[PDB]
Amino acid sequence: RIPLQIVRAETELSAEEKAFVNINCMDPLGRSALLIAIENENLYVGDALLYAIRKEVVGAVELLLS
Amino acid sequence: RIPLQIVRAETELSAEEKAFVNINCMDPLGRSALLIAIENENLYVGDALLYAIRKEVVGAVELLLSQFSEFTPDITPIMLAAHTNNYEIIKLLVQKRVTIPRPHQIRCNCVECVSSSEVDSLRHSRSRLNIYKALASPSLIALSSEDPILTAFRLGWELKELSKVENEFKAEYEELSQQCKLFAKDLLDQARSSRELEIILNHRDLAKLKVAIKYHQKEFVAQPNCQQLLATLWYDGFPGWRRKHWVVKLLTCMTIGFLFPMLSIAYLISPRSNLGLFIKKPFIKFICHTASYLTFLFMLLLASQDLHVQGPPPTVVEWMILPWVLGFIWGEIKEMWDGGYIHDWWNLMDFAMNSLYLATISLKIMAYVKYNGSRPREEWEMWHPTLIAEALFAISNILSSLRLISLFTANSHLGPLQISLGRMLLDILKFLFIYCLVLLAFANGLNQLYFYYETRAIDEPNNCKGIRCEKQNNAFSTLFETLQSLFWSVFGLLNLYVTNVKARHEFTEFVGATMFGTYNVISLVVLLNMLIAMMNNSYQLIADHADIEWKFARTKLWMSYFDEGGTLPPPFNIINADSLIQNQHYQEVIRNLVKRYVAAMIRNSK
Amino acid sequence: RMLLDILKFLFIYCLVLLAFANGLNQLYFYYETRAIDEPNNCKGIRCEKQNNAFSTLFETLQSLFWSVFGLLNLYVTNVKARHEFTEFVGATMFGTYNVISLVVLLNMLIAMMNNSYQLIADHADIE
Amino acid sequence: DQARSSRELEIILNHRDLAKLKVAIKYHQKEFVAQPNCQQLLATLWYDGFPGWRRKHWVVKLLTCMTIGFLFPMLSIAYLISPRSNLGLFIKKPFIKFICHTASYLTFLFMLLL
Amino acid sequence: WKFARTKLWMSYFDEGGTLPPPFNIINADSLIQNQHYQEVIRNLVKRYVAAMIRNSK
Ligand SMILES: Cn1c(=O)n(CCCO)c(=O)c2c1nc(Oc1cccc(OC(F)(F)F)c1)n2Cc1ccc(Cl)cc1
Ligand SMILES: Cn1c(=O)n(CCCO)c(=O)c2c1nc(Oc1cccc(OC(F)(F)F)c1)n2Cc1ccc(Cl)cc1
Repeated sequence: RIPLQIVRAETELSAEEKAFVNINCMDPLGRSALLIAIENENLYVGDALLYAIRKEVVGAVELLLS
Repeated sequence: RIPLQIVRAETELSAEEKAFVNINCMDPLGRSALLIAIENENLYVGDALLYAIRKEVVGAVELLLSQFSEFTPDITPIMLAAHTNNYEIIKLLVQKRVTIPRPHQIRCNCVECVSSSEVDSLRHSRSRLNIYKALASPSLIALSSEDPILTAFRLGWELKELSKVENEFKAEYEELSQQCKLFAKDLLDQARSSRELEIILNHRDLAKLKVAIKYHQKEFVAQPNCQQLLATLWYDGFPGWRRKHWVVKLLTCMTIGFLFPMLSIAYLISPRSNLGLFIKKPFIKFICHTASYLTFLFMLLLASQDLHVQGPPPTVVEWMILPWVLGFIWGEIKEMWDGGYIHDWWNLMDFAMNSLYLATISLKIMAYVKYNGSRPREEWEMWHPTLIAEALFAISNILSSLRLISLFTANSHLGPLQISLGRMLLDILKFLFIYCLVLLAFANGLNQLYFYYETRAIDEPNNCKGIRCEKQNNAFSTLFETLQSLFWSVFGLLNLYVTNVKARHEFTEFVGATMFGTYNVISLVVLLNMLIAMMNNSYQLIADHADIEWKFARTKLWMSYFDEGGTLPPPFNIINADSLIQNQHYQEVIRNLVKRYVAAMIRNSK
Repeated sequence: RMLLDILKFLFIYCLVLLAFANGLNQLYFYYETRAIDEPNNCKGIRCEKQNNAFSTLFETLQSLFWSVFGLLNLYVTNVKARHEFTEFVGATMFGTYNVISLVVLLNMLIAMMNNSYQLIADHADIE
Repeated sequence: DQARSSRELEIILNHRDLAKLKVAIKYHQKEFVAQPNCQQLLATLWYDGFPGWRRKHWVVKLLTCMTIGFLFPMLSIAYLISPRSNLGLFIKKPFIKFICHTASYLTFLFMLLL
Repeated sequence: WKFARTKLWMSYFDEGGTLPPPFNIINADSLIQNQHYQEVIRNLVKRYVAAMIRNSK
């Protein structure tokens, strides 16, 4: 058989952080809090402006003044 | 009328359960309660996990902790999760202990590779195809693989070799192989710097590019960033050979061409000097190897500018060619010794043009001894050694200069042609197999009618017989002569009066002219327009991949001048301390590549 | 615009022409006669009876050019001191030249011009 | 396309001897025939005595085909003097019958060239 | 091509012309067989209808 197991596994620091302690909750896909609040138009930043410019303009005016 | 009535009707046990007693109420379409609660995400199970894995992941985590099926009795949850190619479901299922049955091998004849394909042979083939469709998943290779690039190479190879052995199902194995080949390339597209592009190509010297070449990964090679890296090792001493003008390129290439005996006398008397290192850069080595082959062919054109000697001594030019010939015979011994060889169609023209030179020297020596004196050439026998050596020399002079066509892949304009014209040749060779049947049939028919009227070489004017005469005669009197007569009529070089006979019989001459005419119709109006019709369709399907195949071929032409073995042209040819850090950096690069490729493929699923 | 893809095809045909001219002249230059030994005191392939077709390189190139159009007769393969092994080899080299040039390299040019003209007729009104 | 086993693929093709494949051929059902599972079943009746004639090399195929071609008058003299023997049954497999019929037609045309 | 090769194959399956031309001139089960076919057809039609209804997306 071919045993399948996750090679080069990720880190999963805590479980209380799974339901949003650290506010910079990087998920398996590297989606922090702001990335989820930008992908869903719910209105440390890093480069969250590039993720807003690439979808639409509602929060782009918000991240441009904060 | 046609009375319509439900044949092989189903059963409807109760009416109370029509509005949901039995909780396992199978509807007409075999949809139980859980199937309806899964298709509608409302949040005895049987195989309801396979119906959840195949749509989405909300309740898949729920069913993972708690007959008529639409799935074959061999599909495993992990196999179907790999068929669907969803990253989050395959991850959830691989966190636990799941396995996949390893397929034995292409040509397996063990106890169960024969006793399973002799019971069903349908379930076996289907199970094998489903296993290979699960293994060839870009998401099951991303996670659960030490290096996903070598696994993709091996899988593409195994699946390409399986579409040939498995005569049927040839359409699914090629799409699986093209799915692996497209995954191994879309992972190299995610390199952001050049420091992490030389880590991938040098893993375990471009030691991974060679493994890509030996697996025919034409898309991994020919990737823009992989070619922009090879073009810097090629022009090792020409920084910016792409900004120059075509005249400054031509006059700089010809300047290196006219200096090949000087750059080559160094590296023999100064292997570690300034001038001695200038013929180790691959581009200069190329220009010196192809300006040494143009001195061997310009010297073959001079061998025609004292002919009654039965066995003559070698001439000046035949003394000035022998080093080239010996170097070519030697340099082809090593290459077929450092390996197997016949897959390169240029190694047959190169193995036959060196046997003819051997047969030429083996016959001009036999004729130097054993032959003393000089009699007129007008009365030599036809099988005279001096007449056969001078024929083999010309037969090999043709092949020596037909070899300059392999040098076309190096050019951006004539390379894609030479590569696209050589792929239109494998469909000509199978068309020149249909024409042989027609040639042989009509030659049999035309010789069966004309062999009674065969005259002699003396009864004919100028004492000459055959079709290479000024007045062609005896065209269909022998089979070996009928075949040549019918070959030379494709080009219009056979005159019609060869249909007549002396004792003029006007019924057999007409039948013999009608057989020749129907041959002409079949070969020059039917079988010749069909060849154009096929070449038109075969060239349209080729011009799509014409730029990837050319780059794959030019990469192999480049990689042959990167080593040090055959550095010197044929005329002068005969005169674990780091193995873990090198393996640890590759794993970090692979981690980053897989992460950003997954991120780029999830977002793009819209 | 169909002419820039012909000029790069008339570069492949030059290699074939040169290779086969080299091969056909290496075999036939011993039997070069004079302009007087021949009828009507005339030598070459522009004669009524063509002769000395493969005796010079400059003459072999013209002989192989004029065979694309069928204007070179087959009896130019013979020689006076008839050697039936060299005449057959010289006829077989001429025959393989004819196959490569008139059945292979000439249908390929049509196959390319068909594909090059379909991609051109789209922009034919803007150009 | 929905047959899951080979036991229920020979029930369909043998209904009323491949008695339904012949009805498909006589109606020009070019897609019912040429279905991968219908051809994978015919390729095992064709190579009736060559289990795995698809794993072999092309040279081992050629030299095994010409070996049967050069034995067509011996395999055919049996089945006439031994119709129920070991060697007499070797020319009832369809592939060997084919190789013997096309190596007997190549002896009639080589005799016409003579 | 496969339709033509199938007809070329089916011509060597019988026993009539087994021997090449040179030597050429020298209801008990009919109801179970019909009942199994009906079950196979029932299953095929069921799963084809299922795979065709779902596929309409
Ligand atoms: C096969 N064939 C042939 O062999 N001969 C040689 C016999 C003389 O030696 C012929 O003259 C000959 C011939 N087919 C012939 O008619 C064709 C009709 C249509 C197409 C075609 O094909 C193509 F379009 F031309 F390519 C050919 N004709 C001409 C002919 C002669 C007499 C009579 Cl009554 C009627 C027609
Ligand atoms: C290259 N070549 C050649 O040069 N000569 C001249 C020699 C006489 O001087 C030939 O007669 C000659 C020849 N190829 C020949 O068979 C072909 C088969 C298939 C295609 C083809 O190509 C095309 F479809 F026709 F275009 C040619 N034949 C005919 C022949 C002659 C003797 C024998 Cl045993 C077998 C075949």
